[PDB]
Order: sequence, then C-alpha cells, then structure tokens
Amino acid sequence: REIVHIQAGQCGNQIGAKFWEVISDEHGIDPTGSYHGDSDLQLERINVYYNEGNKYVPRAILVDLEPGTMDSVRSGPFGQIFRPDNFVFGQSGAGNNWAKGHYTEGAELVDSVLDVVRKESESCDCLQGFQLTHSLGGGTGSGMGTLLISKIREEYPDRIMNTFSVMPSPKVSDTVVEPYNATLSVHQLVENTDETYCIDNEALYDICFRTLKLTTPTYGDLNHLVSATMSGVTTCLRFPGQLNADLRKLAVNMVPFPRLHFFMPGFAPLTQYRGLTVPELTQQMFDSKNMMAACDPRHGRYLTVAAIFRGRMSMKEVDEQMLNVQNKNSSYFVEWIPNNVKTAVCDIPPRGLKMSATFIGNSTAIQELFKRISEQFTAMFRRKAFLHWYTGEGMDEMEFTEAESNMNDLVSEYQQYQD
Amino acid sequence: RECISIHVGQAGVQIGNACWELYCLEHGIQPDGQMPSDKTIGGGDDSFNTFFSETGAGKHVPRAVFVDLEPTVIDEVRTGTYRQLFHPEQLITGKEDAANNYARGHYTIGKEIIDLVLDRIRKLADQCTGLQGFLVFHSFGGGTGSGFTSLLMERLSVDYGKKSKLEFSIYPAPQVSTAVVEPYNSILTTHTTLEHSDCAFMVDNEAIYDICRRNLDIERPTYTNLNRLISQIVSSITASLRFDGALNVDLTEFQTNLVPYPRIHFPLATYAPVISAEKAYHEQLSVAEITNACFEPANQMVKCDPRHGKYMACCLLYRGDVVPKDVNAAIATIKTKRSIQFVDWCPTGFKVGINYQPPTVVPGGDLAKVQRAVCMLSNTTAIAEAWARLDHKFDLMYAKRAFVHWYVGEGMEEGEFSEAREDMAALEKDYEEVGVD
Amino acid sequence: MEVIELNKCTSGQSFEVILKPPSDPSLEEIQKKLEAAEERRKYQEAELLKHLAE
Amino acid sequence: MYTFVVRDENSSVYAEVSRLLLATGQWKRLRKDNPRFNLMLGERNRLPFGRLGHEPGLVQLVNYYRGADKLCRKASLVKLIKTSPELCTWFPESYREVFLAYNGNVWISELLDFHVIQKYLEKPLLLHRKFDIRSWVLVDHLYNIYLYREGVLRPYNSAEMFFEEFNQYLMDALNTTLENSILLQIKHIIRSCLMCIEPAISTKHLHYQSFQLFGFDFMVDEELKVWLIEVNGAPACAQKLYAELCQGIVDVAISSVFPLSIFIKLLE
Ligand SMILES: COc1cc([C@@H]2c3cc4c(cc3[C@@H](Nc3ccc5[nH]ncc5c3)[C@H]3COC(=O)[C@H]23)OCO4)cc(OC)c1OC
Ligand SMILES: Nc1nc2c(ncn2[C@@H]2O[C@H](COP(=O)(O)OP(=O)(O)OP(=O)(O)O)[C@@H](O)[C@H]2O)c(=O)[nH]1
Ligand SMILES: Nc1ncnc2c1ncn2[C@@H]1O[C@H](COP(=O)(O)OP(=O)(O)CP(=O)(O)O)[C@@H](O)[C@H]1O
Ligand SMILES: Nc1nc2c(ncn2[C@@H]2O[C@H](COP(=O)(O)OP(=O)(O)O)[C@@H](O)[C@H]2O)c(=O)[nH]1
Ligand SMILES: [Ca+2]
Ligand SMILES: [Mg+2]
Ligand SMILES: [Mg+2]
Ligand code: NA
Repeated sequence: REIVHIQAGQCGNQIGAKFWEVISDEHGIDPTGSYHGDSDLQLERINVYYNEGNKYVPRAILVDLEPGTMDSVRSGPFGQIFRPDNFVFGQSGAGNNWAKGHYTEGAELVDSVLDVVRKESESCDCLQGFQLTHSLGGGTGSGMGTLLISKIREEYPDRIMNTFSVMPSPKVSDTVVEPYNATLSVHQLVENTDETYCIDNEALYDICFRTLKLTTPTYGDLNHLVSATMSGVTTCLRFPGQLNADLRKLAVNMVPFPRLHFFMPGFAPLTQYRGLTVPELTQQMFDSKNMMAACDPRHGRYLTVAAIFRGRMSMKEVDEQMLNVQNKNSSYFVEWIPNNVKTAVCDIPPRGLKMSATFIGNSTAIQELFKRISEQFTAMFRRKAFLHWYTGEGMDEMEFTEAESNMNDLVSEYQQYQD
Repeated sequence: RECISIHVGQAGVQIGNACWELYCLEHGIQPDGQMPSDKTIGGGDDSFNTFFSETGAGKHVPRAVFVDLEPTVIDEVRTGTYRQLFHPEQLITGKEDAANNYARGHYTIGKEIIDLVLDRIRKLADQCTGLQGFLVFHSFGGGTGSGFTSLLMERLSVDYGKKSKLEFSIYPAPQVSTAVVEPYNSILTTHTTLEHSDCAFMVDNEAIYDICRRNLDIERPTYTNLNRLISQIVSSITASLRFDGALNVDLTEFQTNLVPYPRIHFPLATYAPVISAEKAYHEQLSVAEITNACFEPANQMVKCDPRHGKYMACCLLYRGDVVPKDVNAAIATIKTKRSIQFVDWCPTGFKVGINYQPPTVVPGGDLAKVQRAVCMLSNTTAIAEAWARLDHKFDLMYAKRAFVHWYVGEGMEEGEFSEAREDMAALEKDYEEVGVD
Repeated sequence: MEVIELNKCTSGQSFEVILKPPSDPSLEEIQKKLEAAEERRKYQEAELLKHLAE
Repeated sequence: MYTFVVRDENSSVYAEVSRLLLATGQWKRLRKDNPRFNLMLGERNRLPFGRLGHEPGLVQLVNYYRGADKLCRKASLVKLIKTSPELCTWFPESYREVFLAYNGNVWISELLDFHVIQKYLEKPLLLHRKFDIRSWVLVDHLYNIYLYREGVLRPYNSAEMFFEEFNQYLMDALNTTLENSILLQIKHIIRSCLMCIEPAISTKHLHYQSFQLFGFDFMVDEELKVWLIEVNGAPACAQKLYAELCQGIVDVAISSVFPLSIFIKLLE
C-alpha cells in the first residue's frame, strides 16, 4: 500500500519538502537515503512513503512551472534523498493564474508529470492512492494541481485521492486575485478528492503571532506547524500499530457524504521540556487555538473525529480524557452518527516532543472557511475586477459563476447537517 | 466425521490461531505437529482426528482454512509457532482488504477470491471421510468478516448443502476498536447469513473486555486477552466434538439441543470461573458456585438480562472435577432462588455434559488454571436486546443515509439496507413473541 | 429434578435433569446478483470517465 | 459535572428533582435522545432498558426499576400475592369461577356484566369519614427500602389529612398512636411486597442501576388493621411534601450514585 506523494507549486513544494524531512527523521532516514534508526518500527512500514544499496527514496514527484522552487529543494538538506527523475518543472511560470496552470501553461507539463506518476504507480505493489500538497490560492498548485488530480483520477479511478490544500488568507496574501484561484480550486477538489486537509494560512499566522508569540511570522513559521500537522495525520499510515489506517478506510470512517471531505486539522503541543499531561494534550487538541483551520468548532458540529497520541503515555488516561471531552461537549457531536469519535496511540513520539496529539475533524464549522473565500470572490466578481487576467487565457465569467455557486452549495450542505 | 473450521477476517484468523493453539495444548500435540500421545501415526479415527489429520510423518494438521483479504494477519500465522502446524494452502491472503465495507468484501472483492477459498475448503472436505460441518469464525463489523463471510455462507450452503455450519460471530463493541459503519455491516451480514447459519454464537467484545478488566484485573485488555478468553469458551463448546462424549458429539446435536426455531439460532453463552493467574491463591469455586455464576449477566458473553426473557433450551458443560450429584444440587438450589422461566412449548430441563478433563490455560496467560469450570449455552429471548441496540444505531445513521454511498459505489443498492433492516425487525418480533407474554 | 440419559465414558459423562415438564438460492441466482453489481458499478465508472472526457 | 436527560415531562416529582439537579451546579440537562446522560428520567411507558448501561465510560441510572410493574399493576399485584409463597392476611381478597364460590358479600351480576373482584370493605374506619393512607417509599440501587415520613390521608353509608393530625385523633379518640395502630402494619406490608419482587427487579449486578419512588394505598378498618389497596409505580406527592420528598430523592438516589432523614430505613 504505497502512497504516491506529489507536490506542486512554490508552497506545495516547500511544505512537502519539510514533510519529507520530518518523516525521514522519524523513520531514521538521513539525506543520503540510508537508514540508521534504532527500532525496526521505523522500517516496518517505511514503504508507505519510500522505495528501496539499501537506501530508501521518497515516493515523491516534485512539480513546478518555474525551476526556482524546485532548485531550492534540491539544495535543501534532504535534496539528495529526492529522486532526480522525479523533479519535473518548466520555465514559463504561472503568474498566479489558475488559468495559466489549469489551461494555458500547464497542459504541457501535466503530461510529463503523469509519466513519472505512472512509473511510480507501476513499481508500487498495491497503490493506495495519491497524496498532494499545494496552495489553493496560487497558480501552479492551485490550477495545475487540480488539473493533475483530474488527469490522475481518469488513469487511476480506483485510488484514493488526498490533498493538503493551503487555503489562502488576507493576513498572508500575495495577490488580490487569490480568492479567485481558491474558489476554482475548491470546486475542483470537491469533485476529484476523497480527502482534503484544509490548512488555512490565516490560522497558522494567528497561532504563531498570538500563542507562539511571533510578531512577524515568516512562511517558514507557518510551514513548521504544517509539517508537524502533516506528520500527525500521516502517522497512523507511516508507523505500524493497532490502527494501520489507510486512505480508503480513512475516507470510509470520516466521510458521511462525499462533498463533505474537508477536514480541520489540530495539533498540540503547539511549539519545551515539560511534557504535557494526557489531560493537557487532550484539552489542547480540541482547542480552537490548536486547530490549523480558522473555524470555531463550537460554531458547528463534529460529524466525525479522529485522534492520535504519539509518545509514551497512559492509554487508559487517554481514553478517559477523550470520553470526558465527548460527554462534556455532547452538543458538538452529531447524534445521527453513533460513535463519531475514535482515538489511537502511537509509541514513537514526534521529533523533539515527549508526546503530542493530532486532531482530524469533519466539523460543519468548516463552512466558515468557504464563506470567507466566497465573500472575497463575490466582492471582486461583482465588479469583474482583475477578471481580464483570466479571460485572456480563454476563461469565461460563467465558469467563475459556476465555481462561486458550487462553493456556496457546499457551504449550505455543511449547514444543513449542522442543523 | 470431521469439522472443517473456516476463519474469515482479522478476528476469525486471530481468534482462530488462539483456538488452535489451545487445541494443540489440550490434545498434547507439539508445535511441529508431532503428537507423542498419538500411537496411530498417520492414521486412527480418534476423537481429536475430527479437528486434526495425521500425516505420514505423524504431524497433525488442523482441518481449517485461515483466509483474509489482507495478508499481514495470515502472514503472522505463516511465521508463528504453529506455522508448521498449518498447511500453506490452508492460508489464503489477498492484496487489499474491504476497508470496513460489507459491499466491498461481499461483491467487489468477494467474487475475486470466493472460488479459490471454496477450492481449498473442497480439498479439505475430500480428505475428510465424513465431514460433519464447518465452523465459521468471523466478526460482524469488518467488511471481510461480514461481506465475504456471508458470500461464503451462501456458497457453502450450495456446494455442501447438507453439511452443518456453526457460526462464531463477534458482536461490535465501541470500547474495542470499531469503525463507524460497523452497524451497517453487522445487519447486512446478519440478514444474508440468517438462513445459512444453523447456530450462531455471538461474543460481544464489550462484555469480554469488561470481563478481562474485572476478573483478570487488566486495565486495557488487548485483543490477545480477549481472544484467549474467547478461545477458552470456544474450547468448551468444541470439546464435545474434539473428545468422546454423549452431549453435542456432532454439529447437529448443537442445533437439536439448543435451537428450537431456525431464526432463533442465537444462544447466549455464560462461562465460569474466570480467575486471574496473577493471584497466587484462588478460592476453589464449587460445582454449585460455578453453576450459579452462569446465571449472572457479568459472566455472559453478550450483556442482557435473562430475567426478562423466557428460556427455550439450556445446556451446562462442566470441565474439571464435577460430578452429576453436584450439578443436580446446584441446579435445585439455583432454581429455587433464581428467576428462571422456560417457554411452555419447552420442558424445564438442563442437559448436562461433564468432561473429567480439567480446563486448560495457556502458559503465561492471565487466566489462572482452575480445577473445574462450566459454560452454559442457553437460548433466551433476552439476546434480542443486543439486536435492538445495533438496529437502533443503524437507523440513526440510515435516516441521514450517512455513509451509504460507499456501499452503493461498490455496486450494492440502497434497497438492501431496508431489506436487511426489516428482517432484523422481524427477528426482533419473533423473539418477543416466543418470550414476551 | 429427574436425571435421565446418563452416559459415562472415559472422557466424561452426560445426563439430562428435568425440573418440570412442558405445558436454497441457486448458484446462478447468487452469481446473477454479484454480476449485477459489476454492471451497476461499471455504469458509474463509465459515467465518470465520460464526465472526465467532457 | 453530571448529565441527565428528562424523558418524562408529565412527571411532576422528577420534574422537581431535575430542577434541583440543575440548581446543584453539577447537573446539566441533555437532549432526550442524547446517549451521554449519567441519569435518565425515563418515560413511564416503554422505557428503553436494552440500550442502557452500554455506553463506554458512563455510569447510567434510571428513575424506574425494570420488572416492577408486577407489584404496581392491580392485576399483577393480585397474581403476585397469590402465586408468590412469601406473599397474606393484610391484602384484601381479589379475583375466575372462584369469585362465584360470593356463595357480608359486597365486592368492588351487573358488575360482571360491566378487572379484579376485591371484596369491598363494608366496615371502614371512619373519623363517619373515610380516608386513604398514602405512603411514599423509595428504593435506591441497593434495594434499601426508605419510607417518606410525611404521609397523606385522602359521609359514609352502609348502603388530605397529615399523619400528625391523624395520630392526634387516634390518641384523642382511640387512645393510640398512628405508629402502633397503623404505621407498623404499613411497614410490614411495604417490606413484604418490595422484598418479594426484589430478586426479580434487583439491579445490583445489572450494567445499569435503578431506583424508583412508590405510593402505596392502605385502608384501615374499624379494628385499625391496614389493608393494601394498590401500589403506584409513578406516584405523585402532596404539594407541601413535594419539596422534601423530591429533595430527599435527589440526595438518597441521585447523589449516592453520582456524589456532588426524611425517610425511614425499612431495608438497608
Ligand atoms: C486518528 O487515527 C486515525 C484514524 C483513521 C481512520 C478512522 C477515522 C475515524 C474513525 C475511525 C477510524 C478507524 N477506523 C477503523 C478501521 C478498521 C477497523 N477495524 N476494526 C475496527 C476499525 C476501525 C481508523 C483505523 O483505520 C483508518 O484509516 C481509520 O471514527 C471517525 O473518524 C485514519 C488515520 O489516518 C489518518 C488515523 O491517524 C490519524
Ligand atoms: N475479539 C477480537 N475482536 C476483533 C479482533 N480483530 C478485530 N476485532 C473486531 O473486528 C471488528 C473489525 O473487523 P475486522 O476483523 O478487523 O475486519 P476484517 O474481517 O479484517 O475486514 P477488513 O475491514 O477488510 O479488514 C472490530 O469491531 C473489532 O472489535 C480480534 O482479533 N479479537
Ligand atoms: N375492597 C375495597 N374496599 C373498600 N374500599 C376500596 C376497596 N378497593 C378500593 N377501595 C377504595 O376505592 C379507591 C379505588 O382504589 P384504587 O386505589 O385502585 O383507585 P385508582 O383506580 O384511582 C388507583 P390510585 O388510587 O393508586 O390512583 C381507593 O382509593 C380505595 O380507598
Ligand atoms: N503555509 C505556506 N503558505 C504559502 C507558502 N508559500 C506560498 N504560500 C501561499 O501560497 C499562496 C500563493 O501560491 P504560490 O506558492 O506562490 O503558488 P504557485 O503559483 O504554484 O507557486 C499565497 O497565499 C501564500 O499564502 C509556504 O511556504 N507556506
Ligand atoms: Ca492419529
Ligand atoms: Mg508564488
Ligand atoms: Mg481486517
Ligand atoms: Na509555451
């Protein structure tokens, strides 16, 4: 059950690169690909994200319309570990236009990328599906990313499709036209992804600014929370244990209805030598200020929830905490889905933490995020502002209208069940 | 006469490995399969030959097949101590599991592997001179356990027709790991196998789990604990087939003695005494004591209150130092101080089998060896309580049609949910008619 | 309580105490259902591939 | 903190009890269908017990004893007296054809044309004033019998009074205390019924625990002998006695299981 990782665009390539670094450390793989871990656990499911001179190579394909981002990764610490042939980029760049990526200047490279993917999928003994990282509000990963997803779905319609999509935010914005690109991407994902982890570039900032007390968070700061969250969700897949989660089972248990495949990640300790108590981890995990999506769970209701606790800790005390939360917060849990919350414990703790907790929740509150994006789109789209940059590529206002609508429907759906 | 056991899903396999281990310890067969006690090298018609076969080398091989849609579990058997014991063909693994989906294991993945498993079963049947039936062990929640099992039930009902088949299903427990869609899977597989199953013993992980916390003082029972306790219970039931006895000596005797009506083929099990091996000295419970413990819900494998249900049949199976007089005395005492009521169409009686051989506990297990034990198999309407619960759950999800799509996507149709749910609803009415006055 | 059907053997004994007296589907049909799904499934997959082509 | 779910809105007594639970600052009301309730004011009819006591890491308690309808229902009560060996002079005879075997002969032909046939108490103790002795008895999860101290006594022709006042009349008019004249037989009657049905309804080892308040009707004759009329599974309470009894119910039953005497300990 190999997972073909795929990272596109600047943001996608930056966060994906750290994700590899982090999970390589945890799995005791150094930049050269050799292994030096002290426990076999590390090598027991390493094939989920690595392929083996007894060296593990990440099963990752890097994609970009400009060399710069991919060249930095190559120069990065683990730049060696990434397979050179898996590097796949062009020179045109996407000028931050979904169009330029999903239509004009991506249709070229997309084929090249599908070839590497095909090669990775062939070697895979049992292809679990595909993992993708991108920023819904840019050009290559917003637009070209959703294009590759569609292509991928046609070739591999029996595989799980999961995306770590980085929702753009005014607090951390690059261009006025970022809402437009997000709305188009959102609708692509609604239809061609089974699982999407919404990482709001807003929240991350907040967390950093407020909690972590960082006046001028840089993109690295946000990326650091992102890599941690990533390792979290991916733990059960990487490391063996009682619950050997897989993409399909993950979708089967957390997705009551297809369109509703957007999840609010949460992590604690938000970074330290004082290991938190199992009660502490459990209260922070569900803490809004510890969720990477900028939505209040109290404003909606948890369809489904899944927790993981890495590190040595009392399994019983863990179960007790979870039970308490559910019982004290019964109103925030859908009644129609019995037992909608489940927890799992991994012995290997995150890097540099004695113990942590990762939260994955399909809350109706997630609609807040899409409402924000929809309002922005509406603001500009009501006056057709900046639309010429897309109409120049051959797009049509109607297509903007459609995507706008769909994202509103999705918002409605989350509310329906909320009430 | 021989019993081919079939293990489907993780549970089945797991529990299986356990049952077969206990069987090899009871029957003094070494892990190599070489049984020193056995003097019929590669032959004989002894009682234990019902579940084992003697090779020309003198090794004995269980007459069962371990099969799962994923391999990692059955690979453990292949790499386990009893690895030699089991023949590779007996071990049938696949590439991908049903990912917790009845429809996925029954239709999508069921068809691909159904014939291969039927072939293996058939190779076993051919080696058997007179197959008594098949013992299927599985779990309601998992999608291999439910989907693929129910498909194998229909096939075995067709290919082996007459031969009898006893179930050993694992009712879903929220405390224990469980998928959210497990109530769906449970109803579906129930409905499909309801006519393919001669007698179904359910084991609620919720009950087994608390029993391990309570008697064995285990804070977080692992599957291993739970499976060991279950194996002790299976061994008590399978012991009439594996040893010489007049009670339940063939699979038919279980249905004849315990199942009055085909739909009500689910008998509640209760076992005593469960003692912690960590305790150095344990009070030796009497025949009357163990006998009475059988009438306590804590010692039931499926929580439910028999006081509010009529009995259709009851059988007590003692293992250890137990005499008929003790049993009669305990029965009498308990009857006077117990709220035991049998249906009118049934006589108030208890078929008692006693095996002089004492209970067998695995070395280093958390179960302390006892000098006597009893396991009571009684068909009470109270078991229908466990149906209700599951049913309720289903409903709550099915009203929103939550998680249905997945199944529908596997080719299944939304109507089948209603069919299976009606059938459970009938089965719940039947229980209430037989018992509720 | 009346004990009856008392059988003694080297392995064990059994008896019966009574406190009180009392007052299919054809393989084709199986397979036909399985194949039906197949089709239904296929239909869906086709629809998806056709939406992809559009 | 504690959670409770009120499923019996018509229950006045338990309505007050749930309000007190709210007042404690340690008890909060949940959705009637919310599974994660520590306590349940189940409905008087068709209360679901098969789903109780199966919620992981949750202690569940219910304001009714499963199987207690036998003592409560008038028809089951008579059967219970007659079938039960333990259960009987204090209970007025009640009724097939044996009723005719009629052969004082009042009961409570035309009647048969129009249930149970219990001989009417032709000679009733009159203060000529007929009164009904209402006693409230609560049974916790230990099946300890407790008898609310306060009681209510609810012209005659052959053809609400407090215990204290009634006792005063007994002493002034009959030279006797309510306790020795009537209240001793009440206790014996109560214990007899409850302890008879105790094995059948005991929740000691059951996965859910139970408790329930009962109202017993007693009729005293000219000889000051108490007579059981009916047992009420969901008895109301005197308006004045409501606060004390409900508060007591909360402290003895809700609080013993879920820790945050106006009663007589018949059993303990
Ligand atoms: C938090 O921990 C995780 C849980 C899951 C989901 C999941 C999601 C849920 C849920 C239960 C389950 C659980 N489902 C399951 C599967 C097989 C079973 N067999 N027997 C019981 C049983 C139960 C996981 C075991 O495999 C999965 O992928 C599943 O409840 C509502 O949301 C995936 C993970 O990866 C990202 C994960 O890591 C973080
Ligand atoms: N008692 C016991 N219960 C088990 C065991 N393994 C799994 N379970 C139960 O199994 C249910 C899930 O079914 P599985 O056996 O895991 O599923 P499966 O048959 O492998 O089918 P898949 O879904 O494809 O993996 C849960 O409700 C668990 O409670 C076990 O080894 N012992
Ligand atoms: N055999 C008898 N002799 C004399 N009086 C009787 C009697 N049976 C009943 N009564 C009186 O008639 C009334 C009817 O009895 P019962 O208690 O059944 O009333 P009821 O049907 O309203 C139930 P409850 O009074 O508990 O609400 C009682 O209050 C009692 O005082
Ligand atoms: N968290 C995070 N967000 C980023 C990062 N880089 C860019 N972004 C966001 O990505 C959006 C712009 O997309 P970009 O990376 O430039 O996409 P591209 O056209 O494919 O390169 C902006 O909202 C930034 O907020 C990063 O490294 N980390
Ligand atoms: Ca032999
Ligand atoms: Mg950029
Ligand atoms: Mg499995
Ligand atoms: Na070009």
